[PDB]
Amino acid sequence: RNWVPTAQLWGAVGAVGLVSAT
Amino acid sequence: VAPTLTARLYSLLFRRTSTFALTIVVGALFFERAFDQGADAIYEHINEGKLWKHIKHKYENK
Amino acid sequence: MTNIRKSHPLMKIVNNAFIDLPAPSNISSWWNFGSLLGICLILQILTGLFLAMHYTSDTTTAFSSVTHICRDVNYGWIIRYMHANGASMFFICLYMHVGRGLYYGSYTFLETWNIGVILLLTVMATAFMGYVLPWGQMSFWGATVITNLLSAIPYIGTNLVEWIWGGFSVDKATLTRFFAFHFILPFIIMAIAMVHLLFLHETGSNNPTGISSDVDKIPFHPYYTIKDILGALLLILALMLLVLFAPDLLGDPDNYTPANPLNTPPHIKPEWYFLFAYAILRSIPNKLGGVLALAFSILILALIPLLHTSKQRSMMFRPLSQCLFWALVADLLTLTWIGGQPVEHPYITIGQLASVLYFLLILVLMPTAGTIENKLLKW
Amino acid sequence: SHTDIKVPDFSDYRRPEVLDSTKSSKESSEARKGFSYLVTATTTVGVAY
Amino acid sequence: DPLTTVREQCEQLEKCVKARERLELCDERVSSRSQTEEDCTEELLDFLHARDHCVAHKLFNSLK
Amino acid sequence: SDLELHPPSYPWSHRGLLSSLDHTSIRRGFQVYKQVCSSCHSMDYVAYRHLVGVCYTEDEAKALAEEVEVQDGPNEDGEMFMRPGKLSDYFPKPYPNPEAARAANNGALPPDLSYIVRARHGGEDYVFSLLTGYCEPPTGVSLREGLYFNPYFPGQAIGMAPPIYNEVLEFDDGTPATMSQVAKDVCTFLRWAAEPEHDHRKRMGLKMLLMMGLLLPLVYAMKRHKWSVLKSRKLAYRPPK
Amino acid sequence: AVSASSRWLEGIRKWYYNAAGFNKLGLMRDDTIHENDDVKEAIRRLPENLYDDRVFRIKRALDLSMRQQILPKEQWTKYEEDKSYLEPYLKEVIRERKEREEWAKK
Amino acid sequence: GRQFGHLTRVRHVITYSLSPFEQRAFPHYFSKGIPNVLRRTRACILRVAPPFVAFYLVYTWGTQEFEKSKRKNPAAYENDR
Ligand code: HEC
Ligand code: HEM
Ligand code: HEM
Repeated sequence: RNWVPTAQLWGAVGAVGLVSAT
Repeated sequence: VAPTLTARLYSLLFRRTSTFALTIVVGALFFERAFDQGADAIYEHINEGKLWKHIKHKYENK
Repeated sequence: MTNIRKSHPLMKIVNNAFIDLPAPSNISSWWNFGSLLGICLILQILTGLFLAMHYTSDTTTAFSSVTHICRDVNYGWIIRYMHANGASMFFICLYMHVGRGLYYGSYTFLETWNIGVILLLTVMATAFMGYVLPWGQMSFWGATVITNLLSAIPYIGTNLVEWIWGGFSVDKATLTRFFAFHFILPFIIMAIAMVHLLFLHETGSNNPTGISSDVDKIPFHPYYTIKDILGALLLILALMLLVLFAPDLLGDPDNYTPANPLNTPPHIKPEWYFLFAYAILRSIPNKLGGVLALAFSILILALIPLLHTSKQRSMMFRPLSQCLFWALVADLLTLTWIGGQPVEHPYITIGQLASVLYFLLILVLMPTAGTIENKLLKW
Repeated sequence: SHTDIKVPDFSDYRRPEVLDSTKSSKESSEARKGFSYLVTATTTVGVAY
Repeated sequence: DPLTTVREQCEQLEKCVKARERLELCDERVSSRSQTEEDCTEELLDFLHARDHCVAHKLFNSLK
Repeated sequence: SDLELHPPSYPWSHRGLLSSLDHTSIRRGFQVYKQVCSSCHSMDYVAYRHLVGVCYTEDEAKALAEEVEVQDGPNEDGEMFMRPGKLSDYFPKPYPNPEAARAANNGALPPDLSYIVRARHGGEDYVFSLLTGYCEPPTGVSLREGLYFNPYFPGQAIGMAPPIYNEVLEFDDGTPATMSQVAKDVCTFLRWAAEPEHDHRKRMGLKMLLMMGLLLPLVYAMKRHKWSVLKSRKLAYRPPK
Repeated sequence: AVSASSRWLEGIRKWYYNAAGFNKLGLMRDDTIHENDDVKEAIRRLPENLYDDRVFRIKRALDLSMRQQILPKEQWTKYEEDKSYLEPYLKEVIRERKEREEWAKK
Repeated sequence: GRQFGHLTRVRHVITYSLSPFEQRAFPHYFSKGIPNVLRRTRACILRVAPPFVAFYLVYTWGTQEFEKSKRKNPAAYENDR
């Protein structure tokens, strides 16, 4: 349900994290 | 009435921890850069002309 | 139970030791040293492995390898300094942990304390070998002087000293051994730390008051995780202040001079953490009497329990105890001062009286003061 | 007997926003969560660096 | 050039003038036997100490 | 058991927590070492890597490096047929090996200057005060010629020729070569050879101080946030009794 | 023959009593002992009032040690009121033990 | 063994507590500490301070002597004679 939205923000976070962090 | 800056910030970004993390990820980025830029500048001001950055002119391209 | 993460995996339940553990409410800030003590040991390890990742354990290279670590390797300079200053912090913390055992009588935890002493002596071995690692003038002569001290033993000593060194001097063999011992020691240490934790988890912490606080317990997670984190911030601040702005300050020894096996350490001495013992040691004329009383300085700790005389395991309500407790701390300070002192009259006569004071305070003064206070209270 | 009970005066410990004996706190506290979580947010972000 | 002037100034202050008297004596108040243990160092060091403390602060504003 | 007048606390340009090295001084002081010192004392950990640490270009120091390999070259290292060019080569050893060294200086062994400031007790204050410190033997004293008398040597003697005298060398720019002016530049180049990381380090200290001035106060807050529950708490005891 | 000397210990005693700060914390001597095996049993023999009361006072005092605040001057234990209420209980406990030890010689 | 419900027995004790969010972390930042910091330091000072004071005298004297006896290279026995 709310998982897509939440999985979408969780996917965002990992992305920007790598990108920046790395 | 309007929400205090905090309350605005709150309901836009912190209610959902997913948004809360995101925020933190992006602020960790933006903040690094200003901190360094500011902090570096500060430092380099205290030792004007003491550091190569200031002194490369003498023997550079004639 | 279903889907209670913590109890589900059995392994994960074992970690609730840091969350759902009953933790005394009242609780000085001298209780963070335990947790700091353990960050220290992880910090060293980390850092260490990294140093070990570019260090060579030979007479020819060792100094060079160190020197290479802090010049051509990227960030190899902080890591090393961070490592060196780390070990000052680990000892600084160490003595705070014990001061508290002494003072609030945490050592009532017979079994937990014992392992504490074991721990304390085990870090001392490690700090004594690693210093040798770089192979600097100071390290080379202190390793000789201290291990030869051991040759005071009458029948064996001599043979012994030679087996330890792996030769008749401290050449390669010796150096290579310290590296390996330095390496594995801390891993052995971590098991102990954890057994230490294990025994304490059966009785809980003591407190300023010195009274049971089961009537007053508090979940570790909510509170104490924040406290620990903050203490770590303060801990890291002291380590970096010292690393970044006062690199060798604390590292008394300036000797960045490769060790020439025939030279003069004007005033050779262990680093700060070992000066007490050193002082203690010089005060005796005879060299065997010095070693035994070097050993006893440190081992005395295993008898504290059996010297406790009062009915209040908490010095907090006992003023004469407090006064001598502090004295011995300042005596202890005084003893560290002697450590960097030339061998001479003034320092000898002072150090002599300070050694006596030090065993008096632990052996005879305090215990009497215990009874006196108990009689005063009509106990 | 259990009715002679009274919750202590908390005025000293509480704050501005929620100190009004007679008014809503629901339209007060919204922010009061945000300030406290703001400190967290920062803390985390700085520590990240 | 620099160093050499500042030094003198330093020894021109009332506490330099005052403790130079212990140098002045010793430098000539040694007897006939010349008791080698009579080495005038002690007294010299004192002077030098005070000279230099001064030197350092002033000498520094003079260099490049 | 002779007093040592080691006390020096030399004024400096990098005495302060935020204070950094002055490379012009570094630059100057390098030449000092190279002309005045290179002769008897080595600097083994010192590569020709001044470029950015000394404001010498890569082309600058390459060329500075090259001549040092042409005249003292790898022929004293064991590269039979080596000449100009290389940059990984370390500062040329005044003599083939220590033992020699002591012969050229008659039993004394000229200390590698690499770490001098960090090694001996007292840092660049003592080094400055040694070089700049040379005074008249004390009434009643005797001295073997090599045993020049120096006011700051432990044993109150040193085997040190005129370390540095006025107009010993000349700098590019024109910096007044005063015994002391030269020493101030020599020490500095020494400080840096002992601790290359001196400038990074202090910049880092700046960023670690600011950061920590934001995290200590934040995290204390966090700590009162939670604890507040307990510290604000009030008790009440109501026996049936 | 103690008339002067043992009528003056009460003065050091009194001085000592308030010197040890438990005084200030709302606590009483009995409530400060070291909780060991004999003391435990003793505590386990306390009547409900007596015993609930120690629990409240340590609950009050540890509360205070957590907050580093001393109780009001008005509300502090006064030496003249030395309820040695544990002493009675504690003694026997010990008394019973010693006997049990003694009976175990031969 | 469970730690939380088996620690002890308590009867008749009511406790009242508030939430973090309704409260302030730092009530009288300085007006409480000052007098609390003052009040406990003044009860510490006497117990604590002394032995450190004494160490300082011993330090001071102790180093004096040293520098004398050694610096006073003539101390032990005079020159003239
Ligand atoms: C050859 C001549 C030189 C030159 C050009 C320099 N030094 Fe110096 N030096 C030399 C010798 C033979 C000795 C040994 C002294 C002894 O054992 O008595 C020294 C000693 C020093 C010291 C003393 C430190 C100590 O041993 O306590 C220092 C600090 C030192 N040398 C530094 C130094 C610097 C900075 C120089 C260039 C400006 C320099 N020396 C030149 C021989 C020689
Ligand atoms: C855990 C307890 C430890 C203590 C008290 C400790 C302490 C020290 C000290 C005091 C030094 C001397 C460095 C100097 O002053 O130059 C040192 C060096 C060294 N340590 Fe550790 N250390 C510890 C753990 C470790 C571990 C776990 C490792 C690796 C697994 C390690 C690897 C090294 C190495 C390779 C050196 C040599 C290079 C150097 O001098 O930095 N140490 N250690
Ligand atoms: C590697 C070294 C050590 C580590 C990692 C370590 C770790 C800890 C930790 C995490 C705690 C719990 C928090 C605290 O009580 O502060 C603790 C408590 C304790 N430690 Fe250690 N410690 C070490 C050394 C010592 C030493 C040297 C001693 C005594 C010689 C000691 C004796 C104690 C005692 C008595 C307690 C419990 C006191 C109480 O809380 O009532 N520890 N230790």
